[PDB]
Amino acid sequence: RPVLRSVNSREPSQVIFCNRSPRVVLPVWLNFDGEPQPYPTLPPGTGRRIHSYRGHLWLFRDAGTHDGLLVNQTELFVPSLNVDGQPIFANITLPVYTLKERCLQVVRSLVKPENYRRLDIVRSLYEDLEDHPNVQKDLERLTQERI
Amino acid sequence: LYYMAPEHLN
Amino acid sequence: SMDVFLMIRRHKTTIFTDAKESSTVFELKRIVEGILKRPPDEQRLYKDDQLLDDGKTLGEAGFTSQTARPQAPATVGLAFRADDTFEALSIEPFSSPPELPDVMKP
Amino acid sequence: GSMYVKLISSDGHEFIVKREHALTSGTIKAMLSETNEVNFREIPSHVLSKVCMYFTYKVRYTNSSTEIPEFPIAPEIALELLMAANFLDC
Repeated sequence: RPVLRSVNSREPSQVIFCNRSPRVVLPVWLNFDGEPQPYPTLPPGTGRRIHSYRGHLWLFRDAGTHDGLLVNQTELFVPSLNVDGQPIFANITLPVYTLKERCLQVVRSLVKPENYRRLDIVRSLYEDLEDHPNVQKDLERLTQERI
Repeated sequence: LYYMAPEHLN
Repeated sequence: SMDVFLMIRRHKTTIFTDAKESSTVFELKRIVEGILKRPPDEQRLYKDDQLLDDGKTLGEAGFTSQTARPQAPATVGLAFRADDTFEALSIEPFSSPPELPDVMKP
Repeated sequence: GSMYVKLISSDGHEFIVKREHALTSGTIKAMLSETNEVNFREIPSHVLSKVCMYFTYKVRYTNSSTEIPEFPIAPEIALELLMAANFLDC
């Protein structure tokens, strides 16, 4: 059974998703079988109350492009015990992307995929452009790292 | 089995 | 909040550096001095075409956290003295990008 | 091993940046092992200036608890900046 998955704790944890990024954020919940399940998106600079649970796993992505985002400065978010009944913050931010990855984001936003190969670049960068960021590949990378 | 997924019930 | 990010430009030279909003023009000339080996009494610093007074803070001169950011640093013009006489401020422009490809026109 | 280093573009513009900042490029870090100038015959000044802004941005915001702003890249410079980033490995 998949390593990265929420546990069925049945222990409520009040959370507030706080989008501190300029992107439209897609919160993605890993269900009890490790399958990613999307929750409604958050406009930039907005926040939202969630009823989640102890030991559930979340990650967060640009809704339009699936660029990775950070939550409390890391890849994954796990709601904890509500200490003194106070909700937990999930602060969603931009990472410091590599200059390369950031250039790829901008070129992707301007060029339709059918036309990537009509740009005057070397072979390796076409591949790079085509290899869109992807939740499923991120989970496989995280699982491998966690072994 | 009694699965409770997160809600936007909030 | 406190830090301001600058490009000090003269001719074909561009220095990337930071300093505090509270620090002075003269203190900035000292920073230039360490890099370009010319004393403060042989520099003039400019915001646009305006010669900056040595005693003024950078924030007073219009460089602030809001305006002089890491990813979009503010330009400070530099001109040197030439034994007797100060040269005119002259900043050589950067190169021009090619015409945007049709495939990149939104 | 000086505090600052000089990066020169293909069109002759000189950029003086903190050594630490320049080391954000694996490529520049290799070239500096020990010299002080580094010549980039493939990178024009309008690209190399942006690369230096990226070095500032990276050093300022990596490992900050603060909100990070988007690194802006104008449409006109994207392709060339992408090639540069790929060569510089940053």
